[PDB]
Amino acid sequence: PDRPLWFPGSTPPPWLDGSLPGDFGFDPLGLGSDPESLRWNVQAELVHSRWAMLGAAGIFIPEFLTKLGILNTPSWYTAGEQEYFTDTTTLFIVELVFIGWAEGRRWADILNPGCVNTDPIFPNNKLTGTDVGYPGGLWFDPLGWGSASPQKLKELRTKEIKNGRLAMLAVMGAWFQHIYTGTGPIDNLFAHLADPGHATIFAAFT
Amino acid sequence: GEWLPGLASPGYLTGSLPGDNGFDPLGLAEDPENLRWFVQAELVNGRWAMLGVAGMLLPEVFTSIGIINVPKWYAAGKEEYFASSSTLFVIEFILFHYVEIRRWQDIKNPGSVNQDPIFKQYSLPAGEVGYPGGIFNPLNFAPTLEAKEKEIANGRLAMLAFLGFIIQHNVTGKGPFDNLLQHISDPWHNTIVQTL
Amino acid sequence: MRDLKTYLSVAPVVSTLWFGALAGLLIEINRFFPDALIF
Amino acid sequence: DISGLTPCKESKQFAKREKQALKKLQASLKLYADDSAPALAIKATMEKTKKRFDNYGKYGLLCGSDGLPHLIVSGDQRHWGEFITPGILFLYIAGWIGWVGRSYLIAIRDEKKPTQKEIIIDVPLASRLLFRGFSWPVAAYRELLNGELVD
Ligand SMILES: CC(/C=C/C=C(C)/C=C/[C@@]12O[C@]1(C)C[C@@H](O)CC2(C)C)=C\C=C\C=C(C)\C=C\C=C(C)\C=C\[C@@]12O[C@]1(C)C[C@@H](O)CC2(C)C
Ligand SMILES: CC(/C=C/C=C(C)/C=C/[C@@]12O[C@]1(C)C[C@@H](O)CC2(C)C)=C\C=C\C=C(C)\C=C\C=C(C)\C=C\[C@@]12O[C@]1(C)C[C@@H](O)CC2(C)C
Ligand SMILES: CCCCCCCS[C@@H]1O[C@H](CO)[C@@H](O)[C@H](O)[C@H]1O
Repeated sequence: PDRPLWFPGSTPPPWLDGSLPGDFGFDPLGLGSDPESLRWNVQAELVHSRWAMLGAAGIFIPEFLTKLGILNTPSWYTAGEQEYFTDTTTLFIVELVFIGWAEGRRWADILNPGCVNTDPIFPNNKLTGTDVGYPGGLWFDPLGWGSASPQKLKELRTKEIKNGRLAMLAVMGAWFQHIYTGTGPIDNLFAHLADPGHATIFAAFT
Repeated sequence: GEWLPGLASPGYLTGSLPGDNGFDPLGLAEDPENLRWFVQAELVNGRWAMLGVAGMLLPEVFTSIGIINVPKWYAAGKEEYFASSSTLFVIEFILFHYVEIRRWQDIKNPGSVNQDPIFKQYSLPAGEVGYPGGIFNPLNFAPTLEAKEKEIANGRLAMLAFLGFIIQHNVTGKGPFDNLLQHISDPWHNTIVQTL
Repeated sequence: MRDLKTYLSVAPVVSTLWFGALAGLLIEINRFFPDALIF
Repeated sequence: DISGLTPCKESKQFAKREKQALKKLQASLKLYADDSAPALAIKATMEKTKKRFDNYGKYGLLCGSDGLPHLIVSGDQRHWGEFITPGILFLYIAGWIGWVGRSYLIAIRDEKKPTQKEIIIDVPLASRLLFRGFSWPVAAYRELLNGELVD
């Protein structure tokens, strides 16, 4: 009810109480006005956040080590168009069945909170996640950091979601930058650090 | 049984049938009589699929290990027999006409067909539709629920396996066991991806 | 938003999207398997 | 062959049509730089053309004295693709559509305002009834025998 907003001096929408991690009253199109839509959008923002964090780390960490003498991995933008031990389509099929399983059980979880907490083979192992989007258990929370006081959960999930936003924007940034400049993101970072006055986006468009 | 945990099983699948895993997303068995006919059809297609698949894979395996030289299933009909395929077809058609009409009458009316029309002395004990028993069960095994759902399980597996055999032969042009061997050879370079 | 979804479910919009999808499908099929007179 | 027709792979006029077509395309192609887009387009038309004629020849089509593919729909087994098969496919799809629509109309028949869901489509309902069409022959066949098809 009392929280900093994205647009100081504005009234947050009725459906955004502030009980949700990352609530800053931003939904000017009302895309989360309906409870079910808001909920589904929460899950979607979660998975988007985590995939984009994994991705941002996955393109910025290696590219930064590649610029040094530590690694020699090729550009993230062209890492897909190359060949591997098997064709990329086989890898894609395996990815589809595995990730298909995981996303399947997660989908069943979103549509029915309880039904997918137990291991079909060994009924001994279960997940200790209370609310959806946070599976827990030994596999997804071995350090037990997933279960704590509502304050700590609020804080941690807010950190998670924020690093998620930053990551999404970062990955999109990487894509568009490699489209425009034609070089790695680190090269862009160093170019901008070298001359922030001219070496920007207008160094190619104007 | 839950084919899709956790999707609610349809109301007409109350688990009072062997093999009930609540799988009927298109609602084909919404009608009771439809469910009966489809149970029978699943049993029959399943059993014929088990027999057929066994007769397709097993002779090929024994040929591979050099036990007996047996021609593959898709090249077995070509002009090798004494009575020719046409006569064989007439015979087959007749005997199957009789047998299948008989079973059909059993499905339409359970207690109506059980005794030998020639030697009326011999008869089949009143059992379940689709599970005749009597002379069909000389070893007197118990038709338990477990055995039934095992039958249906192996039946479904064998049906899918038959579809697999058909498509695989259609694509590769070799036997199913041959395809299996080539898959064992180099798994990551010998799949449906490379064959198409 | 629910009202907007309801509007998107109205007959002419539903028809535009449905026939749009169909047009796209038939176009792509006729691009990949062109000049089909048999099958 | 059938109806006094000659096979397209053996038809002279068929080949002459392909010839004149390709030659027209090339006669138009002469005016453009080989690397330019018009050139690549016309060439694409040429390749598509010869691939078309070759495919028609391969498919076992019969040609008239005009040099054009004529179709055999009598049920002749050498030409089931010329009507029988695509006919079966059509019937399957049309039956699918009709059966799904029927399902939808029946589903909303017992409601407060049925006409509403006829001008504003219940997309969840429609998506639920969408795939039921896949088994339309089986579903309709059973309804036929049951007496749920007509009144
Ligand atoms: C930008 C983005 C979304 C932006 C959406 C915004 C701002 C929407 C805002 C709004 O809706 C709200 C909030 C509220 C509404 O009222 C107002 C509007 C404004 C309408 C998502 C990106 C999301 C981006 C994601 C999820 C990216 C994931 C990337 C991955 C996994 C990359 C993997 C790889 O790069 C590696 C790791 C290594 C390579 O070698 C291989 C590959 C595979 C290429
Ligand atoms: C009977 C059968 C095969 C029998 C094979 C035989 C006799 C083979 C004989 C031979 O090989 C031998 C012996 C020796 C060779 O020398 C000669 C031949 C002749 C070649 C296969 C059935 C095969 C039957 C199959 C594969 C059926 C699959 C059906 C599925 C998956 C349907 C699923 C659904 O309907 C439900 C369940 C619920 C709905 O709501 C949802 C959907 C999804 C629609
Ligand atoms: C692929 C299906 C995606 C889900 C369909 C989204 C719109 S669902 C939509 O909801 C409206 C209420 O807001 C109803 O009035 C309308 O009848 C209904 O079709």
